[PDB]
Amino acid sequence: QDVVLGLYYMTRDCVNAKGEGMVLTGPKEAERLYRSGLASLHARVKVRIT
Amino acid sequence: GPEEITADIPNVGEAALSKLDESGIVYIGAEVTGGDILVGKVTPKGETQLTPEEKLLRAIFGEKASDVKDSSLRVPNGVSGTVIDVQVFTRDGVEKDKRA
Amino acid sequence: KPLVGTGMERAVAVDSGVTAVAKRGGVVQYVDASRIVIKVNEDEMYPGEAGIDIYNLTKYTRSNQNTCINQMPCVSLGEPVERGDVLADGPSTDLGELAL
Amino acid sequence: MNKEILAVVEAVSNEKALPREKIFEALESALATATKKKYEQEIDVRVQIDRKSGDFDTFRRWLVVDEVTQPTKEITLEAARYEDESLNLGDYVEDQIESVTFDRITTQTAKQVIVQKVREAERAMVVDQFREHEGEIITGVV
Amino acid sequence: ATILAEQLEAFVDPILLRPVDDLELTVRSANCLKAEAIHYIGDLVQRTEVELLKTPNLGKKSLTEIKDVLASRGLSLGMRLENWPPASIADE
Amino acid sequence: EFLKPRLVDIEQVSSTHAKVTLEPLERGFGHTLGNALRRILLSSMPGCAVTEVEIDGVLHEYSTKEGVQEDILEILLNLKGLAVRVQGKDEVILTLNKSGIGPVTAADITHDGDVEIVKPQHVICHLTDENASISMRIKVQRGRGYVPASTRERPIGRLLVDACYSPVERIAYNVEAARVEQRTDLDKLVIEMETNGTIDPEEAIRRAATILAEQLEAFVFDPILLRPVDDLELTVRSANCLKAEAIHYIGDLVQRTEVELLKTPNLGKKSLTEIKDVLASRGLSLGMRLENWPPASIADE
Amino acid sequence: VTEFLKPRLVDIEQVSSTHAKVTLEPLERGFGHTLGNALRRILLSSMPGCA
Amino acid sequence: GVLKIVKVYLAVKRRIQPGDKMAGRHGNKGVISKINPIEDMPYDENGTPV
Repeated sequence: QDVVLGLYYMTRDCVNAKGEGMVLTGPKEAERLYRSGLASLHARVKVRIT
Repeated sequence: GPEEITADIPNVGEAALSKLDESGIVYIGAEVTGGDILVGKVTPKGETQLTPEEKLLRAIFGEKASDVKDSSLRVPNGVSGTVIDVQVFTRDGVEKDKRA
Repeated sequence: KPLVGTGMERAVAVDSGVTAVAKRGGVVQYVDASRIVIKVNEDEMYPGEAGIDIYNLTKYTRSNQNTCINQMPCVSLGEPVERGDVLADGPSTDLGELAL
Repeated sequence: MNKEILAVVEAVSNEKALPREKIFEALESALATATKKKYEQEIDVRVQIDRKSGDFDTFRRWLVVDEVTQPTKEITLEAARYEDESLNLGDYVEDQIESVTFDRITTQTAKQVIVQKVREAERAMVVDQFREHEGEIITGVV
Repeated sequence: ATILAEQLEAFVDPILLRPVDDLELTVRSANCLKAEAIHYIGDLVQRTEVELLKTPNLGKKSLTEIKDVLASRGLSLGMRLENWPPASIADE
Repeated sequence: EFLKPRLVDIEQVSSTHAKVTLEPLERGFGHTLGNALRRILLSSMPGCAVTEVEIDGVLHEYSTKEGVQEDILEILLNLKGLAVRVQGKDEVILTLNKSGIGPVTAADITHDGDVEIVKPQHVICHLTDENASISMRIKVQRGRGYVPASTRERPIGRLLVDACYSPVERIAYNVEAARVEQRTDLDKLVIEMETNGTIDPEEAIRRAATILAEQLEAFVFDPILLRPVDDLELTVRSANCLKAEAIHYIGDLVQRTEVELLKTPNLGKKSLTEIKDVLASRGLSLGMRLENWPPASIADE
Repeated sequence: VTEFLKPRLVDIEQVSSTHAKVTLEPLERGFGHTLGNALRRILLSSMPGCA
Repeated sequence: GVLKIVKVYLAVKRRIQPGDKMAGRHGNKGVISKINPIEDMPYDENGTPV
């Protein structure tokens, strides 16, 4: 119950947030942009995943 | 014979009756632990007779009944506390001890 | 106390028997953790049996569920009290309300 | 006075020539002794030895002196002024008592300690026996 | 750790002087000494125990209380003062 | 070249709580030092609370005393909330005597030469008769954190209260923008604490910074003993000094103390200097104790 | 009253030279979070470097 | 056949610990699961911890 709420709030999206439509060189700097305070947890973004 | 609920008994330690008074019953106010002695109580066991081996040990005490044992009340294992109130009820005819 | 009650706390507290409800109103004379003395007003008072009431509170004693049924005095000294009014709060009460 | 100890006084297989009275004193402390770490400091070996009694109730002492040692037993000339100067200097006046442990029904009060005291008495007796000779040309077996 | 540490280098006898009534014993033990116009235990230490035992103002239980107080050896140790003051007890 | 924080203004706006101020700070360090010093100040600061109470005519803490309208338990709670400063001691014993109708305030304690009550209007209990008097001894000591009664009394007359050795109540930092000094993107850290009067605020921020900088201090068989005494690089006299006590291995020299060797005149003055030169390598004479010969690595196979 | 438990890093269990896993023990109750948060914000927010 | 009855009243003081049961007045039960320190609590922009 708690963990599906944490995931459903995490992997979602909104039509404008901090860092809308910026491009990221990996998931590591995705978490670094979430922690430093430069993007939001749900902000649509092109990443490069492997 | 009847039982004895005076001070200690045998098989005791400074830790066996260091919180009891001179008549077995714990004080009012003694903060005890789990497994101390609150009321010291000794009962009888074997009657037998007069053994030749311990002739000076079975006569000096003056125990012509004897072989008493150990059945003292203890705090049940786990609970602390502070003894706040002690009641002593005596069936009539029986000698009141000093704390009663 | 309950910050968000229903106003039904005073009926459950007073109409039970854990608080020390005043029988005849008057002026308090002596408050103590043991007893409470009410001096009865003259417009409530018998001609004979001169009369100042003594409430002996019930201090620390055992309930059935091994809780601690206490009564604490909640009135000051020299304080007026009316007929039908709390003097000593009980267990889980406060000023005559019901604080679980 | 149940005359319980009286008959036990003259047991007397190996405690005939030995200090009978002293043995009873040790036995009393073993019963009242053993597990006795309360009171004030310890127990009380010394006790009013009353042959007729048999069970000499553990009596304490005050030991009149003139110094400030051994707190329990401390008397002075200024402290003996309340008793109309009846106490002297260097007197072992007793002014306190103690307690024992039931009777013979409580075996181990003096049983392990009772035997312990008996053991101490036996050691003293053996010392006296070896002092009787005080070194001689005797043999032995390993 | 070097940065965070460099951001913090701009920050980084009493028993005799006390009254007889202040003793842990009961008021009777203090009043026994106070009957001879004594208010401080230093005055009790100035006088000998034999001199106090030669006066019936002290009682038998008061003697035991005096012994219990002298067991700590802070008072009634047979001392002699100038009147009140030791050198450590100086006026400032 | 980071700008360093320096305390600038200590606004003692009331008697309990104050607002210390740190300036300047580069961006990011505001929340870092704010959360860090908040968590140190709430965690572990030296307070001066109370531990033991001995009311005179009271056996256990659940009793009642004749002539006081609160229980002994409520007196223990009201003494648990006592706000007191001590100055030059570990623990201290305060004495209370009061007789007469009315309250027993916290200013009725016979104060010593260093104990200082910081709130003298604090009520303890209410005496309620003409001859009914309390007379208690209070034990107040230093500490850190929350030390309850269940973890840590010998007579039956002592009463143990819980010990909340904690002077502060509420620490709130509010970062905000900084003016001139001719550079923007600088921050000010304004910390409003909430003391109970027992701790000076600059002393609190100084002890918190000292504790945190102490935490960052973390990163900001002997072959000589098994060998014979004669195998040492020193002369034969240095070996013979130890060998005069029937010693053949240096492990036997390490088994005995240097004080025990100095208490024997078999060793000489130059032999003491040679022993010091040998012990400078710290392989022998280090004050050790063996079983007899063998360590675990020195095992028989 | 001031002398806490003072730690030292017990191991640096490292994978290849640009990655590591550094432990710290024992710390006083509640100080793991304040040192982790202080070092995390300092490393992740303000370090000197070139890019 | 009884000589004397001795009754002794122990008075335990049980505080709180992880494992007790607390509940409101609406059916929201619960075993209290962790007794946190003061600092870890979510506080607001006044200073008071919840």
